[PDB]
Amino acid sequence: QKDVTIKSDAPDTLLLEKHADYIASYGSKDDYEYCMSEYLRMSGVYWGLTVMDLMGQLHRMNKEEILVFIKSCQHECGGVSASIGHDPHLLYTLSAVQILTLYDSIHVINVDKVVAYVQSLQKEDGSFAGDIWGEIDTRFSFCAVATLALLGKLDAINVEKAIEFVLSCMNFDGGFGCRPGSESHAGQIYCCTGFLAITSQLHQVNSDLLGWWLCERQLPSGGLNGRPEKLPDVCYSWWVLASLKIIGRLHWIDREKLRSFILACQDEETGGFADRPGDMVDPFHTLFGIAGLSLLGEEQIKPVSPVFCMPEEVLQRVNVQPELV
Amino acid sequence: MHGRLKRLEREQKLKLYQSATQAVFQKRQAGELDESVLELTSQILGANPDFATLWNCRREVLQHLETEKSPEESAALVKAELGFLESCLRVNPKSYGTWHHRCWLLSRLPEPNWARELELCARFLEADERNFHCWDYRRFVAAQAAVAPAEELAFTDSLITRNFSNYSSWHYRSCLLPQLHPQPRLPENVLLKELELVQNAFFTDPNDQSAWFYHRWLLGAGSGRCELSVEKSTVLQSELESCKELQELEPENKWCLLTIILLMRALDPLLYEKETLQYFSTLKAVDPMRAAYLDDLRSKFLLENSVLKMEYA
Ligand SMILES: [Ca+2]
Ligand SMILES: [Zn+2]
Repeated sequence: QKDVTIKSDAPDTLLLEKHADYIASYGSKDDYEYCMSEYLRMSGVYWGLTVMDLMGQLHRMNKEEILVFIKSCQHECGGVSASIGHDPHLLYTLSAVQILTLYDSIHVINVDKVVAYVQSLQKEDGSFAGDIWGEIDTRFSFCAVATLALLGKLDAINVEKAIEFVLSCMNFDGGFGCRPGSESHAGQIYCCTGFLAITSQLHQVNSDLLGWWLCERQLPSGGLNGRPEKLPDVCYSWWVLASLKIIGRLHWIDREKLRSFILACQDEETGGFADRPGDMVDPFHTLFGIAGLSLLGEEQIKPVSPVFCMPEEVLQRVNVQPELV
Repeated sequence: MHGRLKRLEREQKLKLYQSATQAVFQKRQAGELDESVLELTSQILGANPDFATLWNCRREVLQHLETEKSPEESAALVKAELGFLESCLRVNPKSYGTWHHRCWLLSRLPEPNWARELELCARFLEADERNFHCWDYRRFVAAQAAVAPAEELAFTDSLITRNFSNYSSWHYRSCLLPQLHPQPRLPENVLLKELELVQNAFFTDPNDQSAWFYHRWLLGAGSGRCELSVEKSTVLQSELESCKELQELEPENKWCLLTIILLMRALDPLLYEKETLQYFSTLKAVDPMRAAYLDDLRSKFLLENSVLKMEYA
């Protein structure tokens, strides 16, 4: 019932060259939202670079500059921070490793230390804390195994205990939440199915039940929400679709309706995508719009891994391609 | 960021944020772990609660001051911290950092007023019954205070009857019921009481997708068919006819059509084969976005039917 209605002058074509221009210029124009989002800069860099690579435009960003920035974000404990002077966290450790993987530049950082850092954050029940202050979230289970998979070091953690924690987070509706007892949400479902793909445990997911819950995310507008009774948001065209793809149920979505919703979220003047038609654009939604379209089979965009949200050609290069359902 | 609809004061707020951020980091490198810090970060965390490093700084400061202050001074500090947290949650109740810092803080106190924390929860949940950060915190508080599964079940009932937006309260019930059961999926008498509670909900508001999701789980949580008791059989047949009535009143309602198919499965797959197939065609016409799912569901049931007929003597 809660839905957007798309206006009839909404973009209905993919504006690839504008999106590359928007990203290539981003953080160049003291900008307010730039300044203010410094706490997630490393992930912001990952979003920009990955989308540029999916569009074949990676070369237009600054490799040398980014490698030095990453190197300067690794702390003595081995963890990576969002930006210089900020504190290390598993979120930004994953983003940095994803970036270095895109650039085939992994030994820009100390890999042994990243591994020891991730290892140190695992708790007795198999969960992962995000950092030393102990916040537990299935988001961090995914960051840990995704980081380690990309580095070839999955054996460094207690995998069975990790699987057991994640499965304890599975709910009556087939979905997953942040912690045991937490309500299902597409973002968490993405993290947990991504985790179960990497660790080879997708047979423990009820694909028909979860797939149903996921495809019921699609509203009459064609857009997807993250949980029942919420507004659609273009980034759920990543969280929900990637999960559906991982569990073999991507065809349970109406693909043309979602595609029309994603394209309507483009800003035809500035480029970029907003969370919903007519809102302000940002690089986060630009990546997830474009990545969503790639999952739907868009020819102008490179195939994207539903597990790692990176070009599949990159993961083929490092030989890390989990089997999906 | 989200929900941002398509200057001068913005440039002044930024220069103040930058200067204070600047100042906190210098103070931190200098090892100045003091109340001025707390003052500086309060100015930033208020508007910008996802700046995690500044929560870490507050923690480093509070940790340090616990050593080099008296107990009464330390107690005054934690009370100030609790007030600050509450004012942050009023402006932004959906920040991971704020809720986590509140838990960190409460976990290290000896003795926290947990009943006060449960009441904070009830207030935030009146404002937004779907706020998952607040339900997570409530589960945290209930565990720390050893609140019984039966008390929380009583809390969920008030929430489902007083208004809709019930997905989070039904979810909570699905976790609580197995607990006061417990077992090593639901006993029949418990299940029957829940079927009655959920069926009230969906005839009160047939729109109301949360009760239908919960009801589908209840239909699978039984000892099953055919160990169908005469009471459960009767209950499910009466649900079937009530859904058919609702179908007349609301012919565009996809949830009641799906539920009819599901109930027929629960009752007798082969006996209702013809009606089941009829219902799929009506459903696909009513919910065409789900056509692919519905064809796959129907294929699964038709395969199950084939297996049921091959089991014949
Ligand atoms: Ca370049
Ligand atoms: Zn979004």
